[PDB]
Amino acid sequence: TLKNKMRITLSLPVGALINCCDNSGGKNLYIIAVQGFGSCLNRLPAASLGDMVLATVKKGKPDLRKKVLNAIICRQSKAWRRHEGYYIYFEDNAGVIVNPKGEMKGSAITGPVARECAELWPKLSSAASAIV
Amino acid sequence: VKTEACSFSEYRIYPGRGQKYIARDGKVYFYLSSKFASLALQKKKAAKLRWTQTWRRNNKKT
Amino acid sequence: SHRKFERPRHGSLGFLPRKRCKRLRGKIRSFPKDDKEKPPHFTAFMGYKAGMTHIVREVDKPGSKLHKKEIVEACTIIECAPMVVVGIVGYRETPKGLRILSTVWANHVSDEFRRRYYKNWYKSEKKAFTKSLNVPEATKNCLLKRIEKYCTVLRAICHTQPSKTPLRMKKAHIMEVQINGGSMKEKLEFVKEMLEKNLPVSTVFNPNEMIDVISVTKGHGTKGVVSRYGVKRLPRKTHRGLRKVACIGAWHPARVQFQIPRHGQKGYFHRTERNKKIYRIGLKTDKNSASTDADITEKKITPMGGFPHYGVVNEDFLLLKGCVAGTKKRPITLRKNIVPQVSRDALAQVSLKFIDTSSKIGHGRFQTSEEKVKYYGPLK
RNA sequence: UCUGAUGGAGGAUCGAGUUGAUACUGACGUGCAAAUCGUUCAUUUCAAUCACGUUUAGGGGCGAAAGACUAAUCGAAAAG
RNA sequence: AUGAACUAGCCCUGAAAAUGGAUGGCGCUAAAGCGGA
RNA sequence: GUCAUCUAAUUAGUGACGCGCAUGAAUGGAUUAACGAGAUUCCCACUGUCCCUACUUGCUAUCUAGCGAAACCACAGCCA
RNA sequence: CCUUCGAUGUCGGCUCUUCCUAUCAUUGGGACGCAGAAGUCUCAAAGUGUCGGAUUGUUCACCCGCUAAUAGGGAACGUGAGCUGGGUUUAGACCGUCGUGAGACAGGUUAGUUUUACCCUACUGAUGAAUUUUAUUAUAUAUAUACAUAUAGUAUUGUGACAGUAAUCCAACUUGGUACGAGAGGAUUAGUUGGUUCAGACAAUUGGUACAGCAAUUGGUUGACAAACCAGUGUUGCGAAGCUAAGUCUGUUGGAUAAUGGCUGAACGCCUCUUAAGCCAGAAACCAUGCUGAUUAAACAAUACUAUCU
RNA sequence: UUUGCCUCAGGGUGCUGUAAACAUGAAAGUAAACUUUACGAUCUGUUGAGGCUUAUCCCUAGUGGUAAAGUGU
Repeated sequence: TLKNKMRITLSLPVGALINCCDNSGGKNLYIIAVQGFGSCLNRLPAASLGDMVLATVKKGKPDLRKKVLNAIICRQSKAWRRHEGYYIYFEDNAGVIVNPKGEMKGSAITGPVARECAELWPKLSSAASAIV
Repeated sequence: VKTEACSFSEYRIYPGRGQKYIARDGKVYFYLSSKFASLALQKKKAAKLRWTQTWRRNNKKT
Repeated sequence: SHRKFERPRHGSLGFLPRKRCKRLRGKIRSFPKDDKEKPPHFTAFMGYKAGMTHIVREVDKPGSKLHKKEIVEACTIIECAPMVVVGIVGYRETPKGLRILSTVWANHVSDEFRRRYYKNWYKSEKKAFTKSLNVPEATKNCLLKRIEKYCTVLRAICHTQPSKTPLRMKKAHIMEVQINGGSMKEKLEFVKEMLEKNLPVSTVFNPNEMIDVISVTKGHGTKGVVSRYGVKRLPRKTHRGLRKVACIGAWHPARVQFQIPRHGQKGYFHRTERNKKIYRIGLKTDKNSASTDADITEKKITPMGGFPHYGVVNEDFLLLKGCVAGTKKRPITLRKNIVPQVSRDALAQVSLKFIDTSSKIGHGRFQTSEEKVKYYGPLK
């Protein structure tokens, strides 16, 4: 319950296909909109690590497909600066399917999870096995 | 001052200088400069680059 | 008819016209408001942009995601050799504005100061300020008494010493620094005392103080509207090029409005930027000016290899958080805040743990040449 | 019937050249040019391409047909 | 010198549009406005 | 048009339905492998098409020496 | 059918600016069928902002979604020597209906050349003289003078009339599971930490860029090595410096008010915010402050030195 | 415009990545003589070498130079 996210370099605009990195059944997430995005004329809404987005799954369980659902970004392949002084990037883009309230639909995270996302979403960090 | 060590080379990285990379397995690699980052990303072994500390150590030169 | 989609205008009309600045030196438009309760003090200074580095400091912001962690911040180095006070200007208020009553000069001025009055100093016989400096002490006191009696704004003329810097320029930059403080009598006494000696940065500014910076931006010649105002590029199919504004006005009024962005000069603009925090006032005397309590090494601010395009900082300097308008070697006017700030950022006591001195040319890995030679060992 | 070779058919295929001209609705559009330039594209054993010679002449010719072409002139040429 | 109801002069509300703006302008209130003489 | 499907979202596409303003049989009907610089929809790949622009090369532009037109022109050229 | 048929380029979109208010949100208020929350009606207010997409040439429309809000309009239906050319609206062609036919069709479909600025002005930036019938918010040892004063060149420091102007909105947490409420729920305001959009800069770091440079290498060529060269930048890595955003920094407080709520207080013995006189508090509005220019004032001051000069 | 500046050089700082030459040096193997001699991509040592580094990098009273003196008042 603290949303002082601190600015992370925007990656993953609308239309990005990322991995699901959870056991919910989905295999990929098609970013559809970014929560909290305001109004700029030709600006594509874009998301960062701690961001909740709206997405549809294109590969995965039919029960999950063809629907609008919420996801939280966990891994971002674009380098971002954390204030310690260096730049960090994963090798893939990945987010987990969550309830609009922010609670996971699956039970476990496959790969590492960004610390910035982990401290924004507490019950997500518990499911995370490795927080980097 | 506390310094980290580069993963490709063995050079000391002072604060505010380098970059980090996380692979699929989740372990972190520490890269001082864009040159080292590029070499590691094209997956060139530091042992076969003549100027690297790994090469100097391997040819008993340090 | 109305726009289909509304978006804010490109650029700010408050920085018009986007023409070249009249001068290279940053000019104070207005000094901080005078507070009679405070003791007399200087309100401004001039230095030169040497370069940029980065520092590590421990954050003390409770409730922040940073807090007890150590963060890296970019900082600007301004070489500030001591200024020389050489003059006194009295100003009195009239319905037409501020009027100069008189300016009195010190008994001696340097050739560096005199060079500013000459376009060709080398071939002239340097006769400026040669016989007006022998004015009688009685006349000096008369002028000072009249200034005390009739003036309400006091300014001291002071000049830089470019010979103490790596600048090719030899003529000194001279400016007026307004004296803010007690009565007219106290202001006059305060300036009269240091009518001829050096004015270091430390007497004007304290560490961890917010100041404003006045300078001239980096010049870029004439630039297109896309770069100068940030308008959107036209599509690739556009017949006569895409790097322009499509519609420069409606049919009526049958003119082009001044609010329409056009091609023209970009950069070399006068700018006054507020709230730059002084992280450290590094003295010329001490050899550990770039050292911290967490570093305890012996090193000065100048990075190994020198400051790119500037040189070596051999004098007093101050480390400003963030960036400052202008190129290297650009004269930079530091002004006291117009009203003192009481925000937590302004009052924060900065505790910096590390100041970077690696080479700013390329990607330097060492902080000192001694460390470099130690790491590499003997060579050919 | 099946298998391997041989053989070398076809208004067969790709593709330079030739012959054209799909797109950029690119350049140019006071052009190099009263139709060009660049890239792209179509076409190459056939109803193929080219040259010279020869025939068909204006309410006529000629037309794998667009009212197309018939000397920058065509829903009736040009000259008087 | 009290309470009402009407009546009609001037004033006010009703009275919102796009370039900046027009009793022609300035301005004018012991009119330089309105109705007279 | 209605129903399915395609999408998060479908005046598009496809598959169906048919009292069809005004379908229909050499005015040829229905269907078709192969072919097409033909029209259309979707998917994978791809990418500066875009988010959102930046840097850069040649040739111009620019200044100079030389050379040197034209269109347009009642008179002209600040506004409410 | 008043002006244009010796031609005012006829839809939409894109781009860009400005304007209006009949205000969608944001500011401050009044009313409620107003407990709180949410909302509805309404006042002053145009300072700030009003979005990403699927289908359609579309305007319009309709959904998906974000948002704080996704308000309505004008500017020759703003904007084609700004673009585009999908539609409409030449010539080719197809279908259906109509016509004997040539052909017709606000019926459908496909393909169909978008010309010129070097002129004036405007605007954007860039040089730049000349300015006496001109100017003066003084100049002179508690004292006169406009019946006066000022030549000019260079150069610096300044004054600042006037013109422009800039910041905006949101979230989470604390107050607080508090006030309120039977419970269900559940604030305002202040504070803290962040963020959106915008603006102005900047390159320590990260990334981008390469006809600095170094290295590798294909074809060819110099007898070989070496050194090279050609392939309109041969092609590949890395790539300082410089530019650069996707990176970094910064982005005030005073006066006077509007709405409204009030004070004292008659008119009108009482009452009354005044719909008299006299007062107060008060908004993202206004004016300053701050910022930009100031050959926008054909503006001006002080200073320094000087010109056969006075 | 003579404690300046330009120049080259030295040094610093970086970029690239180990130059040319030589080696009873190595090298998958091969052929040719009465144990050695020839060919050999490539590799190793000398060699973090060599090259480049302001043209808008930094330092140096290091080298050489710093030119006619024209126009207006």
